[PDB]
Amino acid sequence: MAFRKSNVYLSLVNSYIIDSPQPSSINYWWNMGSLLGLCLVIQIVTGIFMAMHYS
Amino acid sequence: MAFRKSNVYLSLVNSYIIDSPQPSSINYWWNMGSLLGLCLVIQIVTGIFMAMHYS
Amino acid sequence: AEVTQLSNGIVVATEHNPSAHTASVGVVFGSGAANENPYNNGVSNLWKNIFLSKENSAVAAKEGLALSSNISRDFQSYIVSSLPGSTDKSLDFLNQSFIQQKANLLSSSNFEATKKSVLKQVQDFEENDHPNRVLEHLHSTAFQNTPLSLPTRGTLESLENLVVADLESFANNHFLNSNAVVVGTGNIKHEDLVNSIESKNLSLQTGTKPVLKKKAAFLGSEVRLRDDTLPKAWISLAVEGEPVNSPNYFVAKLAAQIFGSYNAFEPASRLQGIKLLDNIQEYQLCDNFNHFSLSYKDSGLWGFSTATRNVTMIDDLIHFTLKQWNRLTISVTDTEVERAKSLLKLQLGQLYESGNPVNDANLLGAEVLIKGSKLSLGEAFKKIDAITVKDVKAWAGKRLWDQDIAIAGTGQIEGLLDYMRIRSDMSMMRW
Amino acid sequence: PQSFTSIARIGDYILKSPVLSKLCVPVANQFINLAGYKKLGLKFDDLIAEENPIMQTALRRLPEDESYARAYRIIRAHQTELTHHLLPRNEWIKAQEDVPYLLPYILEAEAAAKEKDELDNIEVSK
Amino acid sequence: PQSFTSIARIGDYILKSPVLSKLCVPVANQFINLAGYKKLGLKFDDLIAEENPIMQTALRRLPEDESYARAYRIIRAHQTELTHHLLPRNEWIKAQEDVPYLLPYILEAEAAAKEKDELDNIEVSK
Amino acid sequence: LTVSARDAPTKISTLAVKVHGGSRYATKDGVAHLLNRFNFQNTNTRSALKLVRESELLGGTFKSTLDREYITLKATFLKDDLPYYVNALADVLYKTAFKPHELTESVLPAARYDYAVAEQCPVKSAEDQLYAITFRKGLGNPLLYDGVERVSLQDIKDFADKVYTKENLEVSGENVVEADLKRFVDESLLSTLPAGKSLVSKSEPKFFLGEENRVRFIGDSVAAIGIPVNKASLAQYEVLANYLTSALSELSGLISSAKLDKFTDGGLFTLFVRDQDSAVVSSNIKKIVADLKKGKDLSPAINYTKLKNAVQNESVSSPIELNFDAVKDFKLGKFNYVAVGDVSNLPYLDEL
Amino acid sequence: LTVSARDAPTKISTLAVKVHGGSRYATKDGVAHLLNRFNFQNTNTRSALKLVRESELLGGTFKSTLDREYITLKATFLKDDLPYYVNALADVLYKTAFKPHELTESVLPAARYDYAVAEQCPVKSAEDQLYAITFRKGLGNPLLYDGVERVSLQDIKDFADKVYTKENLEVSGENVVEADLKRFVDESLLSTLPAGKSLVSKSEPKFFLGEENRVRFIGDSVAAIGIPVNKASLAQYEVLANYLTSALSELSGLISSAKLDKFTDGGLFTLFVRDQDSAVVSSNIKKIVADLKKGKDLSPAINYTKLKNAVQNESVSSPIELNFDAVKDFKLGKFNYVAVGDVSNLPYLDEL
Ligand SMILES: CCCCCCCCCCC(=O)OC[C@H](COP(=O)(O)OC[C@H](O)COP(=O)(O)OC[C@@H](COC(=O)CC)OC(=O)CCC)OC(=O)CCCCCCCC
Ligand code: HEM
Ligand code: HEM
Ligand SMILES: COc1c(O)c(C)c(C/C=C(/C)CC/C=C(\C)CC/C=C(/C)CC/C=C(/C)CC/C=C(\C)CCC=C(C)C)c(O)c1OC
Ligand SMILES: COc1c(O)c(C)c(C/C=C(\C)CC/C=C(\C)CC/C=C(/C)CC/C=C(/C)CC/C=C(\C)CCC=C(C)C)c(O)c1OC
Ligand SMILES: CCCCCCCCCCCCCCCCCC(=O)O[C@H](COC(=O)CCCCCC)COP(=O)(O)OCCN
Ligand SMILES: CCCCCCCCCCCCCCCCCC(=O)O[C@H](COC(=O)CCCCCC)COP(=O)(O)OCCN
Repeated sequence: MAFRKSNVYLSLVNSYIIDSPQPSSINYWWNMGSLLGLCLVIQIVTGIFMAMHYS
Repeated sequence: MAFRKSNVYLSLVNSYIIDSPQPSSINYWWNMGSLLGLCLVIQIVTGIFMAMHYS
Repeated sequence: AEVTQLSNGIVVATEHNPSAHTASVGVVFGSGAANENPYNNGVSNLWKNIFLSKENSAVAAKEGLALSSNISRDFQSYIVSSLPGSTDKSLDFLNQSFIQQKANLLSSSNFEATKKSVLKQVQDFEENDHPNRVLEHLHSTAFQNTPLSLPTRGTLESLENLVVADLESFANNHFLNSNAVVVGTGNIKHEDLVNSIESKNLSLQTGTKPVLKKKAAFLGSEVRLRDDTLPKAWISLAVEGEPVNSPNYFVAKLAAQIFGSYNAFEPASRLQGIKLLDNIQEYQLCDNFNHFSLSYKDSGLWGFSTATRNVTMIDDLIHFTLKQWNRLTISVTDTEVERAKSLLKLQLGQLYESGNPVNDANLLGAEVLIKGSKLSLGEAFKKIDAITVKDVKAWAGKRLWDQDIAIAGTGQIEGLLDYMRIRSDMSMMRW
Repeated sequence: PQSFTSIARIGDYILKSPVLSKLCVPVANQFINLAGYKKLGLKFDDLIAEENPIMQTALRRLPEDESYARAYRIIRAHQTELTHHLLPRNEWIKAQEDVPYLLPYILEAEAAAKEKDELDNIEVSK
Repeated sequence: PQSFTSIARIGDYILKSPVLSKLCVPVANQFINLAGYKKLGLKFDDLIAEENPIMQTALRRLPEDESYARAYRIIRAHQTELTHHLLPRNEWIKAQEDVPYLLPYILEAEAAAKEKDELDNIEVSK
Repeated sequence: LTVSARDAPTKISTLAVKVHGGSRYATKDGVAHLLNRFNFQNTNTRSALKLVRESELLGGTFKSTLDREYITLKATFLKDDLPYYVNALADVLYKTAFKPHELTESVLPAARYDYAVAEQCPVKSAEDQLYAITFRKGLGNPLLYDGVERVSLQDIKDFADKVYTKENLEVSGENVVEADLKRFVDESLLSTLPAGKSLVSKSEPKFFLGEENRVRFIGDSVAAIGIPVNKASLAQYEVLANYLTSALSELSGLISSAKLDKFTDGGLFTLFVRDQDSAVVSSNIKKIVADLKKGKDLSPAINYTKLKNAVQNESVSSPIELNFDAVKDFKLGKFNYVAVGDVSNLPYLDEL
Repeated sequence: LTVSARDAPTKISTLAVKVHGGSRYATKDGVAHLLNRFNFQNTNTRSALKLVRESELLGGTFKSTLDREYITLKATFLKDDLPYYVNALADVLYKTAFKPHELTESVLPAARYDYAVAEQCPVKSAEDQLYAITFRKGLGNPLLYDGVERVSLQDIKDFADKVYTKENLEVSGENVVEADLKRFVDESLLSTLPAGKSLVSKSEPKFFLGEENRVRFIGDSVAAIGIPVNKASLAQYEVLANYLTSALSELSGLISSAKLDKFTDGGLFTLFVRDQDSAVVSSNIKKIVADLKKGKDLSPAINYTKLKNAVQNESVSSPIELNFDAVKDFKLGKFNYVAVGDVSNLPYLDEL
């Protein structure tokens, strides 16, 4: 089989990101969960760079 | 089947803590990995309670 | 081992073999299933069976004569076989019952009985012969809305509305001296066949067959015929290939021979020098496959067909096979080319030197109708031994690398992924 | 790791040579007695690591009667070791019983993997 | 959720009653036309949620010919909805075709689950 | 050791070694089928992988076949490479390895596949039964291995020593220079094989008439008859077979198959009726037997049989049955019968 | 409608309904086996679950059995609860539901299990074959359903209407007051069944002698013989069966089984020889037949047979074969034969 399916760590990426079966009819209202994950990355990264200068 | 095997979250506890097959002959040198996990909990908890008073 | 052609208004080809025990004589026409329309599709398959019906085969059996026929996309055949000292009787039967009189054959009773049997043949084919009906469906999605899409047996719906008038119309338009070749194989001399023909006069019709409005064109597409109750999945996949009378005719055949054919249950077939087999055998993703390179007058196809019981790992089978194809552009070795050279010679050396004169006649008549002449087997070998690695890489870079595909499948094909994830595997990204 | 084909090539050279065998064999015998795997009831071929394809192949080709005994020696040794005792001295493997019962199956599987693998990377003449 | 046994008990009471049926039926018909599931080519029993054991049982007991047609109506409706179109008006489900084809299989599986459950918690006399 | 060859101007050659080692000489049920699957495995001097790879680069392939009288080892190749394939077939007959892991991994799973494929065909089942009730322990032995009798590796190795003997062989070539084939054969290892003896019996076999067997089976139904044939009556039954399938016959549409199997000490005529409805099978087979018992003239099918016989005898040494001149007439005597399928609705022997 | 009962001072009662609806009356192969598995399923008035739960609290169970002549519906219960079980068996014969999901979920998987269990026993295979070659389409019909003939739900429902008819029934009770059983039966629903007719033939059956059959099988080997018996010769063969298994015989150690099956229009004597080595099976069966063809005196086994017959006829209406007085002598005439297993090493009929 393919490496993306055999490796312990990439197997989880493949099953969640690459080969995951999705219904054919989902609309753009199903895209908000992706955005909330980018939001959490924006806040954690911007906050750690400010904490270097905060008292 | 038992609830500890059917639930999404307890199934992981059962497979890692309860029903995990272990060799019959392992000695006390195989106990250090458990201690390193308690160590990390001691340091994170004690450190957060001090950070409340640190400048 | 040489063929001899003459012309009198009637083309006469012959491959004499003095050490054979039979002789075959027939007529080949240059019209097939790619010379009819969606309304009269199957009229040629019904012409074949009128030739092979009882009262015509009885009349031949009383004289010691056997009959045969074949329908393809570019040509049709009507052949008579006999013992070597009985060839003038073969020509007479072919004259009387076929070219001159046929009101005996197109009667009202013989036509209905023939139509009943042919409908049962086609209905049986569509319910039980899965590898062959998927390859016919491949032709119909690749060349849709074009003459090279129509099935050779006909379709059960178009075959029901045929009458004798459809047969007579098709005969007047295509069974013509300008569109015909008279053949002779086995223990038969060219001069004797020429002499026997001019003793008679032997002409069918004059000529002027119709020209075909549309030319064949390839289109990337897919057709899925899902049936969850069958125990396997059957799939075929191809790209556009080479026609007959192309400069890249033998290079495409060599490239198909590199990947070859496989049977999982035969021990010696598991030991072939094919690098794809190192990937499938560890989880056993298929039972068999075969690579083809098909060629017609206007276009061609290059690809493979497979059957498998492992319905949860279809995506690994298609993926690994298409990645091996990529290597023909990048990294094909010299050993893989020298192996395919000598196995291709053995392949077509067995096709052109079998012992059956019936197969000889079909091959000879089809080649002379296109090229006017037959290329000998000693000449074809020299073209194959002159191919290099550079010729293969140049051919593959033009015909395979990032090109559109056609796909057909039936059975348990839930695990066959969408078009664009298969199309993306035709290039690597890592070159 | 090192191949058993290479281990056997070096060993056979040492053994065929008279001077080297008189000099290297007594060292090897007392290396065996100091190791102490016989005192747990094991032959040496029980100790070879089995998580690789050449060694998985050799264990399938092994007869049934020799395979059942191997499983028992391995279970008995695990139990002897969790109790931190040794076996009775009348249950120790003797020297004449410590035979290479699995080596021929290993050398046969190795020679076939090398032949296959040379054939997949051949340089052809013209 | 509410049982189809209870849904049928309330409905039958409304329908047998003349005054209530003349008052509640026209509201129910135009509730059906405003919903718009026929315009995608679906009958109502296609819409019932199927992730529960009583409903999994009813779908096994369904004949093969009715089951193949249900699968096609559901695929056709998903494709109609991702394109954001409606079907042609000559392919809409008509009223006489919108029949409860699955209700008898549901009521039979529900009545058996209640009988089994009462028998597992019985109070016995002496 | 008998050698023979015919030349031609072609490109492809063919070489064959024939051994009287088929099922009718088998010590146990299925030992000739297994031996058939051992050849072209590893040799004492080279492996089965290297043989496939070397011959592919030269342009050639190998094949082995089994029937009730012969095991045939065949090679097909390009004309110039003759001495390579002579030496390869010789080593197969001389020094095959016969290792236990080959039996477990390759040979037995292949024999299992052959059997499982054949036992889904009811016509092939009817054919074994007719061979089993007509003849008993020679021609009637089973063809394929099914496991009802245990066959070990030493049993296979003892059978090979029995049948691979210099006086039991035939070497034949198509498009081969006979003077050069004889030279390469005498210098090969199959000139060193042990001289044993031939196993062909010049007795005739013993047969039985008036037998019957029924078998239950899910699928299509079959009804078949069988007649033994001696050497003098052989041309008569060949004409009958081709007559009954040709368009000269009124009942050729009711029959599925008819043939005559030829051996050097007789033959067996067989006829088959197959259909899915079991009332069709019964109505047909009763018409076939009622009409054949009354008589048929066969002289109209003499020249049609001469054609067919010449066609199927093309690449073959041809037991010469050149006596179709004196054939006229056939009337059905006594025969055997088998039924397969829905046997509760198929006829019995003494109501035919 | 015939009723009968015998009282006792015991605690447990037993009630049985017997119907001439066994395999010898079956329209298609296996329709009586399937009907046997439909009864005690859901009724129009109560479910199969409630029947099991209600009767458990009263102390009773139900059972249904099939043989070649009878379908028997049986109940076992505590003495006082008679009218409950009379009404329960009546509703089974009257208004069984016959729903399609019961066939798919319960009945067919159970019939599949019965068949798969039986086809692993070679003695039971030999017994069906002897019934199939001796008799053909009555007593020789198959017992269990195997699927070679497709049986639908309407076929089952039409068979039930054929055999569940008031003139085809027998009601019998053990430890039951006959005067009260008659009262409860006349007021039950089985007094409302349609009056059809009895299916017993008072003709004798037609039989055949001198037949043979061989079957290949992995496992143990069997050799069996069978003789048909008319009503007048019935006491003679009963003595023979018990003689050949008793210690009065020299060859009782070579036999595995021997019995006589009794019907109201004759019987079938059967004998079996079973072993794992196939040379043992052949050496024994040839000694059995050679010794029985010469003659045996049976008068020493008259009183031993009277004991055994009284033992097995304990709870039974007993076709009275009380004529062991006139039995002396038996000599083997003609018979049928079957072989199962390694049939390449088992004897043939005309060498016994
Ligand atoms: C920093 C603090 C961290 C806390 C824990 C550290 C523990 C690490 C010690 C190293 C180790 O884990 O291996 C110890 C090893 C013995 O392991 P073994 O399984 O082979 O023998 C099981 C025993 O026989 C049965 O012991 P049993 O289970 O029967 O009784 C328990 C024993 C408690 O012993 C322990 O806690 C082990 C740490 O009860 C008593 O001792 C009674 C006296 C009050 O002993 C040796 O092989 C050599 C030991 C000397 C070298 C130690 C130097 C380390 C720097
Ligand atoms: C879910 C993630 C977070 C949320 C929703 C959040 C929210 C906020 C908000 C609402 C403020 C006040 C904004 C204002 O100035 O008006 C704030 C301030 C602040 N946050 Fe966070 N925060 C998040 C994560 C973090 C993390 C991980 C850190 C440190 C590593 C951090 C560090 C700070 C600091 C230093 C300030 C000081 C005031 C400023 O710089 O604006 N934040 N945060
Ligand atoms: C792997 C976990 C950690 C390790 C190994 C570690 C290590 C240390 C060490 C060696 C010191 C200096 C000790 C000294 O005073 O001599 C220190 C100081 C300190 N650490 Fe951590 N630390 C860990 C986690 C944390 C976390 C998670 C926090 C905050 C939430 C924290 C907060 C502090 C603070 C406030 C000090 C100030 C000096 C003191 O209070 O001793 N530590 N740490
Ligand atoms: C329907 O199916 C879906 C699906 O549709 C989608 C969109 C996703 C993808 C969507 C997600 C929401 C998953 C994404 C994951 C998260 C949101 C968790 C993020 C967790 C964190 C711990 C984020 C922290 C990020 C860091 C970069 C921390 C490190 C900080 C650094 C490097 C800055 C400080 C460093 C220096 C040197 C100053 C799915 O996983 C999925 O499942 C099958
Ligand atoms: C071999 O089998 C084993 C095994 O042997 C062992 C030992 C373990 C056990 C565990 C480990 C080896 C390590 C795993 C440990 C972690 C991932 C540690 C995470 C650590 C933390 C410290 C999380 C802390 C989070 C908090 C919210 C606490 C911090 C602060 C608080 C509560 C202050 C706030 C309070 C108030 C009142 C405001 C296994 O899991 C295991 O399975 C494989
Ligand atoms: C949910 C929270 C935690 C779980 C996180 C899961 C998702 C994380 C995504 C990780 C990205 C991929 C990481 C590396 C993938 C390749 C690993 C590999 O090749 O395995 C090893 C190399 O070993 C390593 O060095 C691991 C380094 C880990 C790097 C830490 C980030 C070789 O590959 P291996 O043979 O083991 O794979 C088996 C398939 N045949
Ligand atoms: C996140 C770190 C990465 C590693 C994974 C972490 C896994 C460790 C988790 C530790 C165990 C937590 C105990 C869960 C208790 C059982 C949950 C349960 O009852 O499931 C649900 C109810 O749970 C809830 O409503 C919310 C639970 C929130 C828990 C937040 C801690 C019961 O529902 P159900 O019976 O269907 O079981 C699920 C079957 N898949």
